[PDB]
Amino acid sequence: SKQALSEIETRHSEIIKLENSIRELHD
Amino acid sequence: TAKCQAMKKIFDDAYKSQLSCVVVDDIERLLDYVPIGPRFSNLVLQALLVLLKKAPPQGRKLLIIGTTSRKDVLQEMEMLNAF
Amino acid sequence: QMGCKHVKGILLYGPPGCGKTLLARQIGKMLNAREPKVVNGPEILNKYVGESEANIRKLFADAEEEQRRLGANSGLHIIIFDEIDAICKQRGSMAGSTGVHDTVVNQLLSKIDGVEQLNNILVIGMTNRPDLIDEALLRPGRLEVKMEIGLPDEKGRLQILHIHTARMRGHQLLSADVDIKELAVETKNFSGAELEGLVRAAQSTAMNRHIKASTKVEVDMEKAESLQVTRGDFLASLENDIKPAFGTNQEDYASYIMNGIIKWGDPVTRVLDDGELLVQQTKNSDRTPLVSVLLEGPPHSGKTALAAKIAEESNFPFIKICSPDKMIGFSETAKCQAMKKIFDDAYKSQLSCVVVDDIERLLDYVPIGPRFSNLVLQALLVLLKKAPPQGRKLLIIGTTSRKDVLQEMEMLNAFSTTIHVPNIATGEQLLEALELLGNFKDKERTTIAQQVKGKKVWIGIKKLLMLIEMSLQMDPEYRVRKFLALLREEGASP
Amino acid sequence: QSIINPDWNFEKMGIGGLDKEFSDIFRRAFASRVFPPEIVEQMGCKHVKGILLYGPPGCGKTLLARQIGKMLNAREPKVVNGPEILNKYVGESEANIRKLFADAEEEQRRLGANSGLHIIIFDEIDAICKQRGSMAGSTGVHDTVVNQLLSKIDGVEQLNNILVIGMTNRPDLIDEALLRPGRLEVKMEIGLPDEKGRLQILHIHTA
Amino acid sequence: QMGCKHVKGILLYGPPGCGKTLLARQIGKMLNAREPKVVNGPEILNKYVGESEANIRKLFADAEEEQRRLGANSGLHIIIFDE
Amino acid sequence: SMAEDADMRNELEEMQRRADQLADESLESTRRMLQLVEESK
Ligand SMILES: Nc1ncnc2c1ncn2[C@@H]1O[C@H](COP(=O)(O)OP(=O)(O)OP(=O)(O)O)[C@@H](O)[C@H]1O
Ligand SMILES: Nc1ncnc2c1ncn2[C@@H]1O[C@H](COP(=O)(O)OP(=O)(O)OP(=O)(O)O)[C@@H](O)[C@H]1O
Ligand SMILES: Nc1ncnc2c1ncn2[C@@H]1O[C@H](COP(=O)(O)OP(=O)(O)OP(=O)(O)O)[C@@H](O)[C@H]1O
Ligand SMILES: Nc1ncnc2c1ncn2[C@@H]1O[C@H](COP(=O)(O)OP(=O)(O)OP(=O)(O)O)[C@@H](O)[C@H]1O
Repeated sequence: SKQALSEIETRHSEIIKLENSIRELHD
Repeated sequence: TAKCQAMKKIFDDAYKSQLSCVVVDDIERLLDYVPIGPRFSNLVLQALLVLLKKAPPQGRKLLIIGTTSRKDVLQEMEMLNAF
Repeated sequence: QMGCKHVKGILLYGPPGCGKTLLARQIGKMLNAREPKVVNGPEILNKYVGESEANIRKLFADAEEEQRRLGANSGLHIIIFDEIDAICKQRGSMAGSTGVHDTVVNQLLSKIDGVEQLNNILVIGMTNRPDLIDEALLRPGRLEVKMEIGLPDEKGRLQILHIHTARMRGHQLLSADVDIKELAVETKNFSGAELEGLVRAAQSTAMNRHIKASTKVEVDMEKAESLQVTRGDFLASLENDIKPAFGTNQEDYASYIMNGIIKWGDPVTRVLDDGELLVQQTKNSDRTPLVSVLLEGPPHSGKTALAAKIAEESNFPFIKICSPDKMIGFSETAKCQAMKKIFDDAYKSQLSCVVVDDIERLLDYVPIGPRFSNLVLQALLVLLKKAPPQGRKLLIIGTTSRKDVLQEMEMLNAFSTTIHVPNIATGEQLLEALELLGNFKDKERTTIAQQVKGKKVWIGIKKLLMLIEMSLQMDPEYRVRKFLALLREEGASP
Repeated sequence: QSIINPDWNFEKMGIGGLDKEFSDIFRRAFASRVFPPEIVEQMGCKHVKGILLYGPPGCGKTLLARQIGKMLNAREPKVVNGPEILNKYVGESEANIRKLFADAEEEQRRLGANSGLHIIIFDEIDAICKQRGSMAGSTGVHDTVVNQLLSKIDGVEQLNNILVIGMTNRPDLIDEALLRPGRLEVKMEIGLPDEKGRLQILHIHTA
Repeated sequence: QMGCKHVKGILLYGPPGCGKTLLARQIGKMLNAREPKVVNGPEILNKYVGESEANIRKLFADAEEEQRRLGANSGLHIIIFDE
Repeated sequence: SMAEDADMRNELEEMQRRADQLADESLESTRRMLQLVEESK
């Protein structure tokens, strides 16, 4: 449903930030 | 059949009570009759003759009164011997 | 060594309150295997698409895995399906009602026996309508044997009561003045549930007697310990509480025989003797599986009452009476249907006896023209000569008040014998009837005798009863005069 | 624990002219549940779980139903107003009906024999319960509902704290399978009172 | 003190053109209470199962809530089942 | 004699929106996180 997929995108929103933080630590 | 059912409804509803009286007026006008012919409906006559000899459920009483203005015509149809 | 397959299906069905669930629960308890699976009606249907067959897969999932795990030496599984008519309706008519049933039935069809041959499952089915079960499924491999439960008889009935009363006997609660055989004799045409109902109903009133309350809810406790179901309990109970679910083949006899029978002379005895002779003949013969007798007599002579008595004398299992009283307002075709049906039922039992009363009033006969229903007449004539199936018998007794009219339609030749019902002819018999009825006293019995002896009399019994009733409404000092005047006024007869 | 409210008086329920019917119903239904249990234990009887009322309009059936409900010293009865269980979706009417018996089943499982009483009032039961195989016009849910109710009322499982009361104006149209013993035994016919009844009726209302 | 209950029904009928709707609207306006609802013949029928009954039930919800909340000082509501 | 109206069969709940590529994208990021975390050791 529209609300469910909006929530799923909201959940996915944090994945990019976590990935950037980990790449920062790798560097 | 409408006449038959409308009469059956009353004759059944009166059974429910304990004791009751019923009136049937203008018998000859109830079943169509005209000196020409003669012509009349058989079904109503048979229904009346059946109902006139049906005792109610045990322990219940009934009185039936009828009014007519042509005795000989009723005598011909053998109905006068049922009263 | 026989290398033969196994059956996995049996269909249980019948009228309500026979014990189908009892068999299902005990059969499952009897067989030693995994715990029985119970499907409580249409509990599998779901709104989501595709989950319906998912539950069926879940139900069969355990069996497949265990069967693969163990091979030919795996155990046997049992599934009990309740009210299969709910799901397996009649969607063979292309569509159903919801778009979720055809797939369910097909899925089960393939699952039970499809590409994979499963032989470690048993399906038990209970229903109430054989038609709703599809024919395709009930084929060899899935359901190849069926059963048709019915109602118990007096023999088994004794067992049915003996199993429930046992605990009362064991606890010494049953008063020793109770006979099971007598109870079983009276209770005829009952069903399974009804019988338990009788036990509870009868125990109920005795239960109530000990408890004294209504305005304040208190238990006496003084008589509680002292109790024992009585014989009167059952009687009163059924009389006013339980009614058989299939009516009663024997209708309200009090409707017809409202005064029993009084022997005013020889002719009644002769009639009864002939009735016994005929019923006996039809009882012990084979070359003539069918017989018939026609009653004839003046009007108001009591033909129907005697006919009922004669029929009641025979102990035939099936006795039914068809009269116009029930058919009021029926068209010229419905009467044919009812006539066909009753004679259809009479074909089932080994021995039967049917009574047709007031023939002429069943044909709508009126002497103006005259008129009558030809179709009914034919439906009657054809049925009087239709021999029943092999190894059965029948007996038909008819009544009429017009001997000539039946001759005119050329129907008296179909019947095999005729009987004449006479009427009061001699005043001496009149006095005998009055004496037996005991409604007038000696001085009155003499006073009348001086008049009746003068000449002859001719009157039916029913009319005389009406006259007596009307007479007894006058003043005591004039009753006799009124009675004599009434008789003379109506006494003009050959 | 007593089954009846101690502060209950027959004269206070405001009924008139139906003394015999009330006495008969009390004898048939609650007689077994009021006597001390031991007697029942040796007797080994199974309570009755059904009452049906029917009569012409304006006789007082709803009053009897409400007074019976209030009389019991137990939980508040659950009322179902006419055919209010039907739902657009498939598989919801049956779920709603089953939800009605959930608490009784829970109590039976938990406390077993010693359980309270739960009542259900199928007001205007004629609307939902009819003879199977008649209304076949896109009957998405009706026969399934009646079959589910038949199964739930008395199935493989057994209960001892369920009581079903039904009021109807057309006795002859209900399913025979629902009239069997053990499901709906007590059947009472409410009729018009007599002079004495009229007297009591007019005395109660003007006190 | 009199221990009575207020009437909750009215009905009207007659030949066309006699002033029925006018009387209905006037009586509806005569009360200093909420605005009367309206239903113009079969305006509560629906195709989805059971929605018609839900539509009918929705009408009485406000009155039931008012009664259970405020008791004997509750307000007054009206309805018009025209045709 | 005109076949009267019929009640709408029912409702068959079925909902599908935009999940496929949104969660495939979600995945492609986690895989890279795993690879980097492995590389650090
Ligand atoms: N032949 C019988 N002997 C003893 N008890 C019986 C018999 N037939 C029915 N009963 C009793 O009837 C009670 C209720 O009816 P029962 O469950 O047997 O009917 P059914 O038609 O098989 O069931 P259902 O309506 O659920 O399909 C059962 O508790 C059982 O005790
Ligand atoms: N010994 C008897 N024989 C016959 N009938 C008797 C006798 N004693 C009393 N009766 C009364 O005779 C009545 C006769 O019943 P009924 O009127 O049905 O018979 P019928 O005279 O053959 O019929 P119909 O009314 O067509 O003339 C019965 O109700 C019974 O009460
Ligand atoms: N025996 C009675 N004693 C006192 N009041 C009674 C009695 N019977 C009926 N009434 C009055 O009748 C009113 C309506 O009763 P009820 O709602 O039970 O009617 P019903 O005819 O059974 O119902 P329905 O209209 O649904 O067929 C009750 O409010 C009560 O005032
Ligand atoms: N006594 C009256 N005084 C004034 N106008 C009246 C009166 N009675 C009716 N009317 C008129 O009635 C008109 C409205 O039509 P009305 O409601 O009377 O029709 P109706 O009787 O409801 O018809 P239908 O049979 O279709 O329901 C208004 O124009 C109003 O003026």
